[PDB]
Amino acid sequence: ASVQIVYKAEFXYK
Amino acid sequence: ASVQIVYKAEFXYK
Repeated sequence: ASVQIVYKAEFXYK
Repeated sequence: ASVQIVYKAEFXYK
């Protein structure tokens, strides 16, 4: 598990 | 359709 960051615009650990 | 970029570490239009 680790930090996840997404860009979709939308822009955010699992 | 939108550009999608993910960072989780590794880093990639739908």
